[PDB]
Amino acid sequence: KAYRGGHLTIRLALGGCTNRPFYRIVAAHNKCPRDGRFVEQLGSYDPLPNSHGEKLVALNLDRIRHWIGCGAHLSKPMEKLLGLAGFFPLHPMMITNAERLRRKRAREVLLASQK
Amino acid sequence: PKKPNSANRKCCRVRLSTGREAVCFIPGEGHTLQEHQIVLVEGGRTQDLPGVKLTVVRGKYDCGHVQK
Amino acid sequence: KNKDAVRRPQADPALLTPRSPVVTIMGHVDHGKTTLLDKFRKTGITQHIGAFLVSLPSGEKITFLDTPGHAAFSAMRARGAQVTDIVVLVVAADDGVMKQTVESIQHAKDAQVPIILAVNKCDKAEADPEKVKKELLAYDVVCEDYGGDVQAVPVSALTGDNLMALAEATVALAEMLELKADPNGPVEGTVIESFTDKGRGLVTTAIIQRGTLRKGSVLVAGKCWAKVRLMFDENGKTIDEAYPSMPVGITGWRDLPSAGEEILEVESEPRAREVVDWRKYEQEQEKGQEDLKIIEEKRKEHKEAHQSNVLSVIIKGDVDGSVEAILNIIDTYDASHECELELVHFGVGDVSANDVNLAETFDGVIYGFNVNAGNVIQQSAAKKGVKIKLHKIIYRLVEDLQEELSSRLKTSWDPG
RNA sequence: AUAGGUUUGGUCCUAGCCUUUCUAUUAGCUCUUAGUAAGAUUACACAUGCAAGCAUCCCCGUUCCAGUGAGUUCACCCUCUAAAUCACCAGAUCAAAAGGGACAAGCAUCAAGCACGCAGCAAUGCAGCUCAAAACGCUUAGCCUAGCCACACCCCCACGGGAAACAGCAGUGAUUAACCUUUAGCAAUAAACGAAAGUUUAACUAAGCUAUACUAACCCAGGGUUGGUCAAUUUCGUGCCAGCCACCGCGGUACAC
RNA sequence: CCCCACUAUGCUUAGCCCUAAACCUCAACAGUUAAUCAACAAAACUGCUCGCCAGAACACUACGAGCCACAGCUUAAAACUCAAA
RNA sequence: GAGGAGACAAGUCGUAACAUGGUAAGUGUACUGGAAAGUGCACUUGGACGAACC
Ligand SMILES: Nc1nc2c(ncn2[C@@H]2O[C@H](COP(=O)(O)OP(=O)(O)OP(=O)(O)O)[C@@H](O)[C@H]2O)c(=O)[nH]1
Ligand SMILES: [Mg+2]
Ligand SMILES: [Mg+2]
Ligand SMILES: [Mg+2]
Ligand SMILES: [Mg+2]
Ligand SMILES: [Mg+2]
Ligand SMILES: [Mg+2]
Ligand SMILES: [Mg+2]
Ligand SMILES: [Mg+2]
Ligand SMILES: [Mg+2]
Ligand SMILES: [Mg+2]
Ligand SMILES: [Mg+2]
Ligand SMILES: [Mg+2]
Ligand SMILES: [Mg+2]
Ligand SMILES: [Mg+2]
Ligand SMILES: [Mg+2]
Ligand SMILES: [Mg+2]
Ligand SMILES: [Mg+2]
Ligand SMILES: [Mg+2]
Repeated sequence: KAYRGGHLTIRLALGGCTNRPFYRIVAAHNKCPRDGRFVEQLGSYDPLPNSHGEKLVALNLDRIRHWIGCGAHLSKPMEKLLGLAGFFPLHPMMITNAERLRRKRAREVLLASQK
Repeated sequence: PKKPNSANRKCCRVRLSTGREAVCFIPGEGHTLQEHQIVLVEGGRTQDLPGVKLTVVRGKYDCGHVQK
Repeated sequence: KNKDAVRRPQADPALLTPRSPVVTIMGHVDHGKTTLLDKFRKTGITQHIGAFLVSLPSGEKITFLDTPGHAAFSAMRARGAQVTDIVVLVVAADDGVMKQTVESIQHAKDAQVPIILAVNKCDKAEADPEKVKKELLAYDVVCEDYGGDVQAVPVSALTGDNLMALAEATVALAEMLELKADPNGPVEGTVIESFTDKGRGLVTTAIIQRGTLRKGSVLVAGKCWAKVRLMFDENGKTIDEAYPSMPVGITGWRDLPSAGEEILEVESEPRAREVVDWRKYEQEQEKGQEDLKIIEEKRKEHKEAHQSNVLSVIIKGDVDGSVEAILNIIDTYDASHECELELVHFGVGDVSANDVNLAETFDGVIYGFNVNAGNVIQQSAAKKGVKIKLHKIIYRLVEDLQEELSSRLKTSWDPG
């Protein structure tokens, strides 16, 4: 389908079954469907803890670098995954959400102590 | 029925949904298919009748099941 | 295993709660019942039994069932009498007590419903309410004037005179009756009319009698079931609830229930489907017994042996009540000897390709009562030689039917 | 195919038909639970509700997602090179238009098409080009499925006209053997927007209905068949009638009704 | 069917017609007689090529097409039917 | 409307075919006839001529 405009994006395509999410890190044209045609599958991501309490993420770092060079954008979840991986800096929103969680738990603890 | 079989097979002329007029053999011991009644008709030729290449599906629309 | 869903046992005295009254305005043709209803609602032949939830100046709410007065709609009048709990008969003293007036009186007697006489057109000359009451004496409606219980109210629906007294009398009789019903639990009601809207599917205008109806309920009536999809009023505005004695139009009907059928709420869609299957099986057993007797007769005959002027008619109506009325008029045919009348197919809705095909197959005529036939249907009918006859009035359609019968021959059948 | 039944008075050969297997739709009869998957027959007509916003005004998007299969050798390879991304450029990626090649099925009782070619800068000249190795023509079909092509009410297009558009989600009438909710939230991923917190999204997610299927369970089993092919019948009733059969066949006082 | 008479016709000329059990029902070319070969018939095969065939009947048919053919010839289907032929 | 085919299905007139089917059968073609079919010309054996001489 001849798309006007658009641009490559490295993003998560949701596969899996109901109640069982699973993501394929695919470098795809942004206008293309979420789970549709993709230029290249750069990795995978299982968001459910496995028997060892792990969320397995596989990042084809070489091709990810090649596509970032070739001019592909990064969706926010992919940016946060890379930030956790240390391939990127931690996302400003990850940091701010961590601080928000710290403040929220602090309020909860303070109220529990008071009551 | 064609020889050697001998009987009086019950049949009905019906105008199918496709606009065609066909002859459907009515199975079962006894029926009450009167004129203007709506029936469902499936394939399967009655072997002893030449040209009667359909059968009324019992229990559907106005063709009640065979009384025991 | 019997899976039928039956009406719940009569409500407990503690569970009982006051409810509105249900009033049917019966009477013979053109005695101003429609005018009286319009005046009460603050807003030339009736052909539909219409339910309206009116609010009186006192703040009370009353459900009025305006019924047709024509002789043809005896079924409609009987259904209205059965469903209602008060019959505000309307009689024009100038015209006097008539055949349909007496019919309504008998229906009220059967239903065991208090009757209130409203003398209509009392403004006009020659109006003799005393004579009206006298004549009613013969038909057992003993007005309070002649030492009785029936309240007679002189009114002039056109001029709106004494209607306040009529409403006051109705409210007083309602309070005396002390009508109450359980507002909670599975809903119970009766279908007042059923039809097919090209937008809203199969709809049924019913009157609730118990419990409260709400979107998402599962109802069963006759061989039909529904998941209540849209509850609407006379003006179509959606209503979130339908308390007892509330007229409500319910959408979401998988099949078009017969008029007057009982509607009962069941637990779930699978339970409703089980109930419908069981009822269809019961009907199948009954028809099977009939067919078994006929077949046994035929088979005995066969074993012992072994030892034209016909009018085919398709009927299409706007509502099931209208279709039933036309069917009764047809069944009153008695001149089969000179010409036979055959009813190929009856239904509710605009003339359809299936109706046209039946007409073509049986050389029939389509009679559409208050229904349309799109240009596509008209073109197909012209192509196939079918004749469509769209009538908006029952007696006009009956006249046309008689004319066709004579053309086939005048026809000896008198509708009466 | 590991094949079987069937031509005949009988054998052999050829041969069609049917059986056995596996799926899918519909129908009859019947049905307990849980998880998942899939789900109008119709390019016929649509009530109603929603489905595209974002954002310090401009811009950007609403050309995407979603849908249907009417039409149908526009999909794949190469050449060239637009638009878009790479904060600017860089060449890199992506991929249009254009040009070259490849590209469904049947009908030859569709065998001729009738300008379908070339040269010249131009003027103009030559009379050529396709075709029995299937041209031209008719009918049918969405395809080669991480998805792709095509259509977007019809007039191929859409200035213009017909007319007032659900082939977006839910739903409806008609139609067919064929028939899912007129649910909830953007919490996750995707998209749009913004510098951003964030907002929006009938995409999607999580639910609703359906034995259509797979898995698991069930302490309440129905359906079909019982002459042979083909697992499997006791006694009655009927008596070439009623009836039964996928093929061979049965029923004239029955392991076939 | 047997007997008699006689005509078109069989003959010559100039055109048409283009069908046969036109059959040796056995295609052309090259080659072998070795391990045979359903039956019968005129033994069985190998290589290569062209034409043709794919249940029976409808059917040397209808339509379409071509033809000096006008009750014709060539090509030639389908629908219904059967479990055989 | 009429024809053609098929099937169903008992009749009517003959006995054309299967035996040398009582005139051997049939192909093409022509004329003729209720009807199969008859005859004319050529062709085939998918018939025979009894297989030493007599
Ligand atoms: N003079 C007078 N006329 C009245 C009065 N009330 C009603 N009418 C008229 O009397 C007639 C009553 O007929 P409707 O009630 O409309 O109809 P109907 O009784 O169903 O009769 P059908 O529909 O023909 O069966 C109408 O013309 C009214 O307007 C009244 O009080 N006085
Ligand atoms: Mg009235
Ligand atoms: Mg089923
Ligand atoms: Mg198509
Ligand atoms: Mg042809
Ligand atoms: Mg549309
Ligand atoms: Mg268009
Ligand atoms: Mg929709
Ligand atoms: Mg519908
Ligand atoms: Mg289905
Ligand atoms: Mg016996
Ligand atoms: Mg020869
Ligand atoms: Mg010939
Ligand atoms: Mg011919
Ligand atoms: Mg011809
Ligand atoms: Mg003979
Ligand atoms: Mg002979
Ligand atoms: Mg001869
Ligand atoms: Mg002769």
